[PDB]
Amino acid sequence: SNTPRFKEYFMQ
Amino acid sequence: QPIFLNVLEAIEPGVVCAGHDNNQPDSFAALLSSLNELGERQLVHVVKWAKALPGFRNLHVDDQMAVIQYSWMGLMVFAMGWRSFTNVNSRMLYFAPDLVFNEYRMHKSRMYSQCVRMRHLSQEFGWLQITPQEFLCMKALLLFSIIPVDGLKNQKFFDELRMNYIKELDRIIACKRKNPTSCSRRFYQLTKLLDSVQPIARELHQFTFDLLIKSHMVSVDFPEMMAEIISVQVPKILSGKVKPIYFHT
Ligand SMILES: C[C@]12CCC(=O)C[C@@H]1CC[C@@H]1[C@@H]2CC[C@]2(C)[C@@H](O)CC[C@@H]12
Repeated sequence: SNTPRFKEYFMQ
Repeated sequence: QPIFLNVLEAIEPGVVCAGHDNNQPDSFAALLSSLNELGERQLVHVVKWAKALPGFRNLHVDDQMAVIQYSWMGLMVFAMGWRSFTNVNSRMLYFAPDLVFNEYRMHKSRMYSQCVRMRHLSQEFGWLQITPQEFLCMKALLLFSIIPVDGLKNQKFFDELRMNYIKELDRIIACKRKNPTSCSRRFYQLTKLLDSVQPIARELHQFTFDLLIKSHMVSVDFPEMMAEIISVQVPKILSGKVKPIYFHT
């Protein structure tokens, strides 16, 4: 993913 | 039924502070660094709000993330305009309780023209006598108003959801109106207002992109998620790969 930080927060 | 509106009112984000030190001078660096921090803080609430919207989870998870990353600017500007209207009668821009823009800050922020447009948007809530219910439904629809020209992972699910939110806006209008001609006039007005958010968001997309590229040279700080989304998704909007969905030509 190009947005690993956003994805990590979203997936939590 | 009031179910849909009950939900929208229930999930509406509360007050969010920017953490701005109002004792420091109104410099470009200080103001924009605080606006960026406010953006990160509000982004967190947009994520939680969105995930709690009726039918949102029906979208493919990658599309869920994508629409939030494309529409956050419009969503936040629209909500800020409402706060400004209700708090300071659209007199100043009420970004946060601790970050209210006056004419001086509009100038120092170097986006005076964009602030002027945002103030115009804020005033529209007053001129059109927008109700809290109309505001809530319009804001929800903004989340579904910008997509890739080539489409989402599961475009059909998105098209169905968007249609249902337009349906809900139509219902909120027909709620207190017997005459169909008046409903048509109101719907025209609201869709025109919704469309007007996009050109403003576009100017802000351009501004924040250019700012991120030269942030190191102007001492402006960008939080992690903001820098991420602005360098990955915003350029897709500026290059035309992702476009807003307008009601009118
Ligand atoms: C969305 C925010 C922050 C949340 C809000 O109330 C609206 C406001 C509109 C201007 C944005 C700002 C976030 C940070 C940005 C994107 C700056 O980099 C330039 C334009 C700013």
